[PDB]
Amino acid sequence: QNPMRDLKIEKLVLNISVGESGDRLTRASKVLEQLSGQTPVQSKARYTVRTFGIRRNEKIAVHVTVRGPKAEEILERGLKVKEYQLRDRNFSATGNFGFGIDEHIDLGIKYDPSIGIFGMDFYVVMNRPGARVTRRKRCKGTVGNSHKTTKEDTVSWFKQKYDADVLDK
Amino acid sequence: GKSHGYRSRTRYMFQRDFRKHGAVHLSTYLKVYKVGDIVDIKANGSIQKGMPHKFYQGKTGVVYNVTKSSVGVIINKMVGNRYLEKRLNLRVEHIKHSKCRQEFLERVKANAAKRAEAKAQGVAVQLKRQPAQPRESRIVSTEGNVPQTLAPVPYETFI
Amino acid sequence: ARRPARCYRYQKNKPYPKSRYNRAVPDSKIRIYDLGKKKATVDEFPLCVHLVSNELEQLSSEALEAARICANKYMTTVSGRDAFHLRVRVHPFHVLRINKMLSCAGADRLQQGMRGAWGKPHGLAARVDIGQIIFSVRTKDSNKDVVVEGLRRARYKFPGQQKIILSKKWGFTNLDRPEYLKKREAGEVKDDGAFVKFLSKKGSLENNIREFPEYFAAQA
Amino acid sequence: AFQKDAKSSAYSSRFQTPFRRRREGKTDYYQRKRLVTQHKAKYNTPKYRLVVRFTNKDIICQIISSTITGDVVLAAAYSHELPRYGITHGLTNWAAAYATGLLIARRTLQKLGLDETYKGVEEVEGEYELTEAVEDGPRPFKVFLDIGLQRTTTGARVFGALKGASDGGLYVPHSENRFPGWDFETEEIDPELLRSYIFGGHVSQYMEELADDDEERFSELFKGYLADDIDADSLEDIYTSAHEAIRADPAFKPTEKKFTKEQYAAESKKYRQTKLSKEERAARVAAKIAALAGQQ
RNA sequence: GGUUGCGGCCAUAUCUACCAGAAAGCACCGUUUCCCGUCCGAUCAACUGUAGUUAAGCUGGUAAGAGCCUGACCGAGUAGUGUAGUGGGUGACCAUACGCGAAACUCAGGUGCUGCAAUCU
RNA sequence: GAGAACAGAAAUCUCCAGUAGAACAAAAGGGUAAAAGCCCCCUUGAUUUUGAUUUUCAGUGUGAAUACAAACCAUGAAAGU
RNA sequence: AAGCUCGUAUCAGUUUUAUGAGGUAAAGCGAAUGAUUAGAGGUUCCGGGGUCGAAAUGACCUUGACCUAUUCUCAAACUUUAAAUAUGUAAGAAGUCCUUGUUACUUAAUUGAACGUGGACAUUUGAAUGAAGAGCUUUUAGUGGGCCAUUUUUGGUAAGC
RNA sequence: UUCCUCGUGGCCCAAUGGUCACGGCGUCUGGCUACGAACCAGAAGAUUCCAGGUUCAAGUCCUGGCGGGGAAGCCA
Repeated sequence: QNPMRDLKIEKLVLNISVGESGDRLTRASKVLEQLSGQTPVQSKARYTVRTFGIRRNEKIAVHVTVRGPKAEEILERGLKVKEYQLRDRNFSATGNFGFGIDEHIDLGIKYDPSIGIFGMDFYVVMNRPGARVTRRKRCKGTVGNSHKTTKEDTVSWFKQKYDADVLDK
Repeated sequence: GKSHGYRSRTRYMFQRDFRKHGAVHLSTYLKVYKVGDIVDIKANGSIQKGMPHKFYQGKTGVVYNVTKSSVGVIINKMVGNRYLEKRLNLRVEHIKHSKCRQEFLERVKANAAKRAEAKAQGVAVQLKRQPAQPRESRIVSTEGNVPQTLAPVPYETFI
Repeated sequence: ARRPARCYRYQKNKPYPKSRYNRAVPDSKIRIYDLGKKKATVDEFPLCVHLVSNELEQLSSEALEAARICANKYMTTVSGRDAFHLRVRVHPFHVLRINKMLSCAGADRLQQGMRGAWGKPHGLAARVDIGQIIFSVRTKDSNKDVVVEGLRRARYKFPGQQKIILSKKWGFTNLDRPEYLKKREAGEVKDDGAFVKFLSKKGSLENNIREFPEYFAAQA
Repeated sequence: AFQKDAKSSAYSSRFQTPFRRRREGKTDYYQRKRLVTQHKAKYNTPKYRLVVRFTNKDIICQIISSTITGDVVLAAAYSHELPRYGITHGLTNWAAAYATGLLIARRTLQKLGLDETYKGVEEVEGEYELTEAVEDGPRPFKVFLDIGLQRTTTGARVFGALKGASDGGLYVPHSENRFPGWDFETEEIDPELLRSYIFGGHVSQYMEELADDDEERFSELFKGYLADDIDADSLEDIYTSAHEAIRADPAFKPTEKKFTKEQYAAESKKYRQTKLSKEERAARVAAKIAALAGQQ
């Protein structure tokens, strides 16, 4: 009973939350640019804390979205790092997952000492076909419960490909 | 110390009729107002332009002018020992026709029809409105509906 | 300090409660409103004796506390702590004011008399109507003569006239005594903490059964 | 599948529903008011709007006025009717939008009586121009574009239909800054590019480009053209002949209905579900109480 | 009768959980040369009805469903109120006379109707 | 609420719910959800002329506001504002 | 006070019929905002304190909030609801209907809007009761310290306040 | 009772709304001294009287309470 109730990768978000702005953040932008092939986007701070040393609208972090074959490619080459081993958490109740890595030279990227070393947060968000019903302008609707993405279904999918597992409880 | 502004004492007046907020329906805007037409004034708090003063809430006037978005209404306001003629310029969101006049005009058509019918079939029009008259001599019947006798009841607390 | 209660007996002013406009009020003397075997199933105590006002007036927090204490002590002395559930079915929310003129020698250090006479909070009072229930008890049917005397002794600590009526209906609930017995035998009742939940004919049948397995079960 | 949500009785009690068309997601009443509200000093002059809508596999252009009872249609034109003018394939494209605009224009103008005058552009070269008013004669029919919830972008087929209606004879007020060929850095329209977008220049150019870049695609797409013996350069002639036929006779011959209304209704009622009654509900409840807790 | 576009009244139309949907139409769906817009062809834009599906949306049905609507000698002629008295009462307040008259509670029923145009085994 | 390395009660990213429980310079009240709010684009109608009307009211003044007229402009595909 | 124009016109400190508006009293708060009494059941890795534990998204108790269903009592500056009294308009001759003219306004349009010609409908001519006349103008005096009673109501313990 | 003012490390005192806060004394450590003071070097010590709100940020800005001090209380 899966003609079109199949589970595909909606998108993969690569996030790098540098604590503050400057050449560090330009180097992170170069990282994500040379990684994906897209131009990243620099995200600002909402409010001020000072225990972290940030103030409003300081351009604190960067991120980029990837969709399709490029996304699954980046996923597998960055999940070989995690050894195809993930937790039973790291999986949301909405059928999405994610994992953080350090030292992104683990993914086939040469050092380029002008750039340095940066960690990353991968977050993969899923959807069945027919997600346009929520994201479109006209006749914007909601998705049926039979069609929703679940932790269980996402886990079964993540097992039935990559031949991976759900270690750590 | 005191406060006597335009929208003073207008909390509940221009409050917005529970579960009927926002987005006034368009029959409001498609209605048609000719000169010499009777209109009741009922403000809308969602439309702040063209409002009436609170005095004219619930008042009823006659149209004297019609414009792009508004109509002009003649009201009569009591000031001392005279009535003064007041001319408001109100947007149509704050306005609606009078079913009273609509009913009177229906009654006019009916009176004309009855008069023509009586001219055709026999005079004795008799087409005024009389008040509720006293009721004539009826005869009830018992027929199973026997009189059920009642009595007062004593004091009980049931607390 | 604390001028008498004849100055504040009657409902002369509108209700003036503690709010964002009237802050800075004192705290009520009465804080305990339910005492006795409060953790008692409804089947333990069928009787009930209400203390009911016949006058429209105000009652001080002070008087409510005094009456509570007198009643409770008579109960605990005669029948024990676990023979009654006294409930105070009226709450002091109405704030009473003083203007507080000077009494030492108010000739020159005047307070300007009735100028700026709006008063500061003096105390609290409960606003009471005719027929309004005060001081319910819910005992067993064998402690009637004890609770009636307790309430009669409490009745001296209130102004007005406060009569004592012997109620029906398992008196912290509604539902007259035979009707409650019909429901209790037909299994239309679940015992919540100190009070009952009833079976209706409106809800979803799944949860109605999973809350009331008994009602139409052929076993019972 | 999540019961932490739990819309409570209070929420449901003081929830205000939007208008039905807003719940659906089909009408912006802000736009509707500011498009339908008429100058009250005209008193019954209907404000005519050209509603252009794009489903998948169909364009819908219809002329509409408003009333307290409901909107009222003066004329309508659909793209599934273009086959009688000689357009079988690509009938949701920019060119079919142009043709549908021309069709609804000439259809209205015919049934209204103005078609002899205000014949619009019969020498289409993609030039910005509005239907001027004939002195010593009536004024042109005025009608305002209702897009709806569609986004305004330059190069779009709502504006193709608008261009077609304006060239067909209706006075459709518009600027030229959302047609294709609008140079952005310097504000000037490109009529040769616009004429290509009318006569399928971008479609035919893509076909030619796939005829030497990749033919597998060209085969899976564009299959109807290969079936119907169509190459790239026939497309301009096709659309030109179609425009000429539309200007010749737009009078809307409808279809034959082939097992008509009552047959249709019976066939539909065969599969539609009737509701229930109170006796049936009580019976269902009785059975459910005898089943669930009865345990046989 | 179903569906689409545009609507009127704006929950008898919403919400929660399940079950069906023939034909047609919507819809999801396929692609990125051009117009166009994005961190991203997801949205928006354009091109194909071609590669496929009714899974979802949508439509309807069910639920001693929540909510909403209607009605009633259900509460209740109750509370409250206009008018009256050299009426009762220390008073607080109360009754009576001539009138008007609720809300909650209870019970029962219902759960979108409809206009213009077009199309459909 | 559920999730993602450093990252924790609060940093940035993703999803679900969310009739407003937020924001709209400032009192309080009203009003507002494909908005009147947040972001972006373009702008100066915060222009000109001189009258009428509403409020306060003596039916005077001032202030404030309303709806039109003749122009000139902005914005928008446009209706319109 | 002077009068003027007219002689049932149109009016009225009133009702009725129709149609509006209102947010006080009452009522409600197992309905939003707030205040508020008491128990019941769940919830934590995601509060703290104890027993067993070298530790363990380790086993069990204590209180803490949080959630669900219930329960008692309230609101001048809260409210779904919502009176009585009081209040607006109308009840037609300056009316209704039919034909058709003027325009620089308006319309896609001799379509509308406004004003008209001509014609038809009168003595139940369009509810009640009354009308010691109706309408209009001029000029001028004194007054511009108020007080009491019923009822509504603010301050104040209250007051012949 | 009205008004004015102040509340800061054990003590005294200051602060631009812009670093979980300057000085001086006391305390502590070490060193000079046979020893203690004095001196030389260095350290620790703060929930800015309490409760709220404004602002990105309050010691500071706004309201109330608590304590200390001061002025006022006249005509008869």
